[PDB]
Amino acid sequence: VILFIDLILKPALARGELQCIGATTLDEYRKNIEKDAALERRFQPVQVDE
Amino acid sequence: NTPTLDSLARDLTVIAKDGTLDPVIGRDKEITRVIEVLSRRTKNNPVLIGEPGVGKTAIAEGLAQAIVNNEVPETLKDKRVMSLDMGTVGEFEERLKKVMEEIQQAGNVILFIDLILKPALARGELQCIGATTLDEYRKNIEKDAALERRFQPVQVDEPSVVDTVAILKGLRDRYEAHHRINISDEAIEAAVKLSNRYVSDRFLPDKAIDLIDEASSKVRLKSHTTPNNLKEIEQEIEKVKNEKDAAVHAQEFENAANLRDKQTKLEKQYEEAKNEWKNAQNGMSTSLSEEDIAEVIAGWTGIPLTKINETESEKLLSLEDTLHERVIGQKDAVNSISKAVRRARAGLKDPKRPIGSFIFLGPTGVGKTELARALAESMFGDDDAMIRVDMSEFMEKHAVSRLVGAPPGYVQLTEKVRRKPYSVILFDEIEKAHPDVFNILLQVLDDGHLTDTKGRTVDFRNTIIIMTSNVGAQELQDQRFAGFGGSSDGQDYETIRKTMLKELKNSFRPEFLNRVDDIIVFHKLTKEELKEIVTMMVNKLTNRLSEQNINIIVTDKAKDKIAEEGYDPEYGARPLIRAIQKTIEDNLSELILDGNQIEGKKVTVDHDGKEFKYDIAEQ
Amino acid sequence: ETIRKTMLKELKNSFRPEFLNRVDDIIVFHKLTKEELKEIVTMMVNKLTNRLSEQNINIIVTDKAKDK
Repeated sequence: VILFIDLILKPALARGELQCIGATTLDEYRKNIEKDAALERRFQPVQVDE
Repeated sequence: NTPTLDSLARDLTVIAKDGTLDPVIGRDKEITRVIEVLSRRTKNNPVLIGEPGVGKTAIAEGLAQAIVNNEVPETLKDKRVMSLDMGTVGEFEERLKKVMEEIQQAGNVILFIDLILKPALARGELQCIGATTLDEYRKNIEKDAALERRFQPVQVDEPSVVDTVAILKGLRDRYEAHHRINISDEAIEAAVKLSNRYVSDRFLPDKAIDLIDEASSKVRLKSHTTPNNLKEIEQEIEKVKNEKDAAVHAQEFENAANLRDKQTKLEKQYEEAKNEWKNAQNGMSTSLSEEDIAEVIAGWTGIPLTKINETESEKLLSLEDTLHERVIGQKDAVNSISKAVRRARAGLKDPKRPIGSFIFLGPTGVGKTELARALAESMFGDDDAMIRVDMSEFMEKHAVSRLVGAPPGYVQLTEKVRRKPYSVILFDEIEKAHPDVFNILLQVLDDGHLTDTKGRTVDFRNTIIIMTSNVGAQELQDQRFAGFGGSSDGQDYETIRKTMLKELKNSFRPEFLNRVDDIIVFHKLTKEELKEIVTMMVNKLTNRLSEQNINIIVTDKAKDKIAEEGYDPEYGARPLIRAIQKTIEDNLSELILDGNQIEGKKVTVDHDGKEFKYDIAEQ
Repeated sequence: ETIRKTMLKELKNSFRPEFLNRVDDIIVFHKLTKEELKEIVTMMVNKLTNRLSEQNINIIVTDKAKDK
């Protein structure tokens, strides 16, 4: 099952067990994800444009 | 087992023991530094000082690794490194009250923060490792006497490029076994060189591990596709299955036997083709060459793949030929700088001193600006990678804190140069700048680096420093009109250099000019020199009109006619630019605007003496 | 072009000369004369007639009044 979310669940990705495909905006990705070292090496940003 | 601290922080020894993360490679020179400070009686709280991105997080990870590997000394033996997370956080101080009590009672937990607790440091019962930046270290930590005598500053700088090579070799096994790509040894040193050459906003080594991941996957995904052998038969399997469904529900079992036999037969051939295809793929090795490394970085900055693939071997040898493409005339200035620059790049002089250090003297608008732009394109391949700072706005003393950095407490050149280390710095009207500015400029020529108010040290070893001074142009233009029927262009370049050198030091400091390798003086533009400039503009339009496929040819008679109209030695090539636009571009635009009258043809412009005649003919 | 060069150096005297290099062309406005204002008055008369499209009122002003 491929997890899909649109940013508790921080340990779910620390162990590399779940495969979540986020859909959060760039503003939120730099708000509570980039500042956290735990979530920095877990989410790979994908640049999608028009 | 400090239950309170286990719920408000993250343990490092748990991750190190499990081994689920990549161990730190190359930071062996910093693990001993941390334990050395911790063994001190006083000031045993080292602080990781550096810009965020150099890899200060890996310092704590490596320290916990020594416990598992039995490398820590007896004093630090059987200890767990704990890092407090600031994302989880009066009521705020309630949680940390019990956390700090357990640290002292246990005696084996090493605190690690990223900055109530100041009195705790004075007791010396807690061994905390701060991670504040350099800018905040001299603002909030230095101002406090208690914290100054309890925290030991430790500098964490960017590792060398050669050191990064060993870092990538450590992770070779994890990459080859994952992408199934045989990584070549030569690609390790080439990838790190290219990553540092172009990208400078992330430092090392974070830009060396992710660069190979995409390059190796580029050839892995390419080699994992069907080579027009299995897709054709794969569709045949699906279509036959659709026929069978019509042989049952339509009560027509006569064709059911034929479809059943054909479907099974196609399965055998499809499986055989798939099996034999992967056997050859396993035998061959899809190695990752250095070519794929440059492809990934090509799209990040927009630099063409051809420029990146250059080995920088014969570019310096033919530098004079390259610079003459965009600069016409004054060949002496081209050869003077070509021989000077090749000495610094090889390593014949001090590497810290700037590669380029020259002074430009001559009339304005004669082509000095054009020559400066040639250095950026010929060396770095980017025309806009040239930071030009003018001294027109730096005449007053209040502008000294502008090009070096705003003082702390408020809201230029030092910041821009960091993002583009490989850029040409050009100065305009250096003779009309405040004297205090020259103090900072001299430090670049001798030391080679500058530090802003935040403490960050930028590098100027990859910059070319050229100061174009308009002084002494009056003497240069007087020699041209000194003799009737001739000029000073026939005079040797050394004679002009010595005569203008005295005037250069008349208004400038004597010792300042000693650091300049060669003095470059421009010449004047004659009749024949301006004629070739007109040819450059015409060919520029033809190349720019490659999409419209227009062949533009101008007769030599028209070139002379337009050259004399805009002939003005006082300015130079500036008047010629206006003349070309109001003569060639005015009529060229009308033809295109008239439903593309000229397209895939040849257009010739000839001057008959009074006007310009336009001829339309096929190509 | 003759007046352009005299004022071009003045423009870069206070601003950065490099800033004017990026600019393609420089436009300098002239000063209105006596007869140039007369045609401007004719322009405004047609504007009033266009305003009264529903009323369809035709507005005609002699050049004697325009110059006066």
